[PDB]
Amino acid sequence: GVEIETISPGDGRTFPKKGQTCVVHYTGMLQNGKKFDSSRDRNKPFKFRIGKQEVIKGFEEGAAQMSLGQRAKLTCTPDVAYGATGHPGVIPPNATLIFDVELLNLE
Amino acid sequence: KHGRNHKVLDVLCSLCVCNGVAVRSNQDLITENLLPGRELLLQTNLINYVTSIRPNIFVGRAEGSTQYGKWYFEVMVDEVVPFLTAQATHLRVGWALTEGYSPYPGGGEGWGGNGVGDDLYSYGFDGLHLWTGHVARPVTSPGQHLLAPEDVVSCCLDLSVPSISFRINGCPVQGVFEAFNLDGLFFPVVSFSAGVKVRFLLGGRHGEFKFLPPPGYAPCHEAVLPRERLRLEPIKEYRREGPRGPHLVGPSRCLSHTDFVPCPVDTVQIVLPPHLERIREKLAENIHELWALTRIEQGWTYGPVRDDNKRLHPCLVNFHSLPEPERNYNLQMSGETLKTLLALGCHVGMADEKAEDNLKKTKLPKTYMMSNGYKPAPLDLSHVRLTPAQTTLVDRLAENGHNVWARDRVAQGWSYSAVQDIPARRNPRLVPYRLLDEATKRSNRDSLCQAVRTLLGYGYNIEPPSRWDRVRIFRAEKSYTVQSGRWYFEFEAVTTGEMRVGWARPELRPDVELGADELAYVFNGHRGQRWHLGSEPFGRPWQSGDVVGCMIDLTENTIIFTLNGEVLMSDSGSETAFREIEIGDGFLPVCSLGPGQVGHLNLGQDVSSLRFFAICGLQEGFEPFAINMQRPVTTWFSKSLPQFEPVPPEHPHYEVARMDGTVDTPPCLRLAHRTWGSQNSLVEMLFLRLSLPVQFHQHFRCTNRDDPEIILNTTTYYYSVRVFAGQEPSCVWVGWVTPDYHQHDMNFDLSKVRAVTVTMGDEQGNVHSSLKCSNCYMVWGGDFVSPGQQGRISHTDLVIGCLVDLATGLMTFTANGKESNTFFQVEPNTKLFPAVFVLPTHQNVIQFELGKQKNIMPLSAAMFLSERKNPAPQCPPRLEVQMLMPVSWSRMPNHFLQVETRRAGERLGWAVQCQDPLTMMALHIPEENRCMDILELSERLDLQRFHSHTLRLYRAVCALGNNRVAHALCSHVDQAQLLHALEDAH
Amino acid sequence: QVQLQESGGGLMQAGGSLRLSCTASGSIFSINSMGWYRQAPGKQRELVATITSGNSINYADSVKGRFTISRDNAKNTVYLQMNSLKPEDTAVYYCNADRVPNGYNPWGTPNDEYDYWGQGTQVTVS
Amino acid sequence: PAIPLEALRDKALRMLGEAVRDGGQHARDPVGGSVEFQFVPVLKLVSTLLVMGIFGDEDVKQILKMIEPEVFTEELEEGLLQMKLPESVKLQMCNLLE
Repeated sequence: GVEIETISPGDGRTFPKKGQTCVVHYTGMLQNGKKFDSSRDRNKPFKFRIGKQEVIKGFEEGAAQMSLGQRAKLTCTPDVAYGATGHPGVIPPNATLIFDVELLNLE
Repeated sequence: KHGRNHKVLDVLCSLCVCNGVAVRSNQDLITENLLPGRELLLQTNLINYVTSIRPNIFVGRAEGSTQYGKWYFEVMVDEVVPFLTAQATHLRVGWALTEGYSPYPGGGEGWGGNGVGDDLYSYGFDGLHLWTGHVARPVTSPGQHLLAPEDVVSCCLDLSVPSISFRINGCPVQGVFEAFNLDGLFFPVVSFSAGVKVRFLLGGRHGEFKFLPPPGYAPCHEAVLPRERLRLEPIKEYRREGPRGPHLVGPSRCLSHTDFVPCPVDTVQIVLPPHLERIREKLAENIHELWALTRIEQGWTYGPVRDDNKRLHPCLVNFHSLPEPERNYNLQMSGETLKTLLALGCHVGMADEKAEDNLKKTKLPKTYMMSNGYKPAPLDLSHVRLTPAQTTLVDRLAENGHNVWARDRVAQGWSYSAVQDIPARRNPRLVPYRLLDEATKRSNRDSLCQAVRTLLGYGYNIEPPSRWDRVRIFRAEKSYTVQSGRWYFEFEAVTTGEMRVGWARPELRPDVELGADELAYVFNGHRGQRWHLGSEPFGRPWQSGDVVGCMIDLTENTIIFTLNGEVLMSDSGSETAFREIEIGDGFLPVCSLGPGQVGHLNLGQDVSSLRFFAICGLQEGFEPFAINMQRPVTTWFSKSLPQFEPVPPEHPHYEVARMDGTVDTPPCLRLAHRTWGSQNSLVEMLFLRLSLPVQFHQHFRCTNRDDPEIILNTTTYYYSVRVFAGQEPSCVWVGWVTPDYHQHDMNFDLSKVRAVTVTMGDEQGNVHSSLKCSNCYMVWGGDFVSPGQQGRISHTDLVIGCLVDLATGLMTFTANGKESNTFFQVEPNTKLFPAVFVLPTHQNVIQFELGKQKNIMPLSAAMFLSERKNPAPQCPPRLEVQMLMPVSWSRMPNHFLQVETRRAGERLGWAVQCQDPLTMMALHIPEENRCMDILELSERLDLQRFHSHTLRLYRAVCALGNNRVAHALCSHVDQAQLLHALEDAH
Repeated sequence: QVQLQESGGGLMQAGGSLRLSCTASGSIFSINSMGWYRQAPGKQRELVATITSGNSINYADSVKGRFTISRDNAKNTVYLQMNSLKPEDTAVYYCNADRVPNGYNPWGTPNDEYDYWGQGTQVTVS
Repeated sequence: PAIPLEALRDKALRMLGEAVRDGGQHARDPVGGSVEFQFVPVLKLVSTLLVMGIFGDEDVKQILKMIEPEVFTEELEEGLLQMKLPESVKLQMCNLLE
């Protein structure tokens, strides 16, 4: 149950396909306020194409659900992402994940 | 359980690697059981500096305050480069209390720097959600965006019913603050961090209101003080850029709400002595007609056909042509001035003779009048001057009269305004007398100056007969402690005042006055006294721009101060200030600035900047301090922010004792006042709080020998405080505190607690949430105790239990089994510490019983995860009582944000822009929810040791090709953090 | 404390009688030289004649028409007759009571502004 | 885990250069509180990157001139061998020479 929140509006026009690459600069973040994946401070426009399940399905659905250039908060359920200590050490068991996702380009 | 000690980290490291062979099972188990919690190992994340700038528009509410009860302003953004350094651009607009908002650069609570909205004194808006008490409250707005370029944020504050409302581009922001305390003067404030250009639309001359203010809301430009010209400055600064260099600036003085209340000295309460008529007539005769003396044949020549009503402002009638009932008001007037003199303690002198003996009736040839002939009715009485005691005396006469008038105008309903609006009951002159401009002051007091010098001519020459935040100590780092040689460092006095300067030992206490103890050797240049474990006159008082030399020579064990290249001789004539000084630990440059004081701490970074050095110090053999030091010398300033720190075992007055294992008495930490009823007895309000918190659950679900099944199903916890016999329950306050409680109030009570109710908004206007936030959820013990109980000799030993419940977020208090009506309901993910704020009135004061109740698990099972299902009360060494220490040291950041503030235009308004991004690495203590600087560990060696062994544990657990563990560790230690730590030289 | 209840204000045409009453209710202090600052709509308070304690009529800027102003000594009500109504006479009449005598002020700004200025009534006049 | 190798390489070279220059000026406030803690981490990182082979030929020339401008040149000096060093820094630099 990924929860969409519109932090900053974007295009509202161009939305991802199954089979479109998205470069995202996200800020993975826990419920309590502890980040676990700062692709922006790692300078990683993480490239992933929608619909191939390489990404946790909550985050992928949220990215396809958002539009290009729209900064949004994804509240991904632990069921929909990392049910049991996904990447142990990084993610506590059964914790909701907050991702600050924006689409740099829709390729 | 036991606490943070590096030996357990040593054990954990030894678990991983054995003789160059990695144990994968242990390396995985330590990771899985330690890293995900993030509650025991110190975390480091890089954050951005946040700087706040206010328009110094201080407005407030009080009983009789001249300030208006409604204000409104705007701030609109010109440019924002969001996410400039891979972090949220901190942009927040709102109000803030002048007493409590201390956004010191660096450090701060939470996981980042603090702006307007990260404390319960400041209330801000990020454009998407409201901010108060360092938590985000999502609100409903049409925009649903963070404040972007070409966007206007309107903000209004209503004091009569406390409410701060926001508006985005003319669309009301659903959800407003309410019920916030009015103690102090609110001011507009924006926090901009870096890469932000904004401008203040204050209305009138200072900018334009792009959107019309709501009705009844006065513009904020109508609140600038008459004596003060509008400007934009930081809220409080310990360092200000200057021509010579960084000018250290002491604490500033801000107007309190009590200042704007005009309480005068009552004059009609006192009766007049039988001398009333004698002085009254003589004082009244001249004052009847001084204005005539100044206006006949110089203003508009009077005509008897009319009565001062058609260009006939003066008048010359000693027979009082105006009606006599109207005229004798002037006699009763001079009588009233006599009453005011009596209220100020002025008697009947008769020091001189009658002034009519030397009366010089001054009728100029130019001055003449038809009616009643041409005669100088006012009594000139030759000439007479004014003694300076009498000038200050007539100054307070004018002060009292103006305060009477201002109180009367406030009773009518008048309020202060920069632009006068008589129909709206607004004018610029009812601000209190010390707040009046000097021209208004002298225009008030000129006539009474003439009258009082007439009184002196008659002969009536009768005279009218700690906060730990007024000194700021700036000292060098303990790393630069010198133990040999000869050192020289200048200190320039930009503002003359109480600015002690000298050399301090590295164990200098933060709140102790600089030089009061043996830990410092300082010079007070305001009155000219050297201080070390006392005071003694020495040298001479300085002036503005004077530099003190501040040389030590430990070869000769002496200290010398020179003023402007001249050695300050002592009272005995010796050149050296202090003699026979042991080296000890070492010496450090130090200076304590008083209130409103500016000093340039010119260390010897470059001799070219070091003036007067060749005059005194290059010849004598004194090396400049930090001569070869490539990086600037790092300083430490007294933060003056109350922080909860562990009670020292060697505390001269307070003792904490641990009793446990008793069959009936549970484990318990009691407080004892060691020296009570002695020569040095401290009855100060002691703020005590347990070290570890009881965190509340993330989601607030609806969920005789005790029942074990209920024990395992229990989500409530019990904790009692027993007040000892002879201790007054009226001085105790038992409950819980949030991790951001910073209030060292010496007369604390339940109405001084921070409490803001964020009432969420709906499109129709009806309330949605109305959720309350408070700083400390406590209940007074005087409420529990029955009124009339005196002496406390009954030895009741009342226990106050705090039945908290984490599944519902609800706490209820009890006393001796009697349920109390005081109930509290708080937010999820809130950390409450047990705490009692007690004023000691007995040898034994209070005791924290960490016990349990029927079908209720003890607080050990709440704090400690390892004892989650353990129902037996216990207290490991980590759980200790901590006192609220007033002042602690704080590292001064090497670099500060360069903010350019200037009036863009007559209609554009004042503008603030910052474009230089500054980042720092923050050392976050998880259980206390506060982040220090990672460079601040250079002096806190215990945390330095623990963090170094934590990093060593990380390296040992990822060693020998643990790629999975290395990936797990990359989350805790990011690439940006690693690169910043690599590049960081401090 | 000395609040001045100015009453009347009924709409009459030019030449209609308008005797209005300003009840100066309050302390005896700051009651003399009290005047009706009739603030014309959007155009500022012109002072009607200033009568002191004892009915000392002193003509002021707005004495255009009839302006019979007389204060009852005991009732402490100013009766101002406005039979000769003029288009210039329409205003919110705002009586203020002060303690400074008219054209006779040995004080300065504090008592010059020390007047219990009460609320008037909108005398709309054709 | 991947961190930009070229960026880390350039940062390491510039950091070693500024450390060598600061040691040449022999200031009384070394990075980390002492000349050891100033040099041994940087030298160890340079040795690790060099043995990994990330540094290019021009970077190798820069490090060789850094260690010895007179001995290693392709044509003050502040030779990293020339300056007096503590034992740990000597060990790391022996690893580099190895």
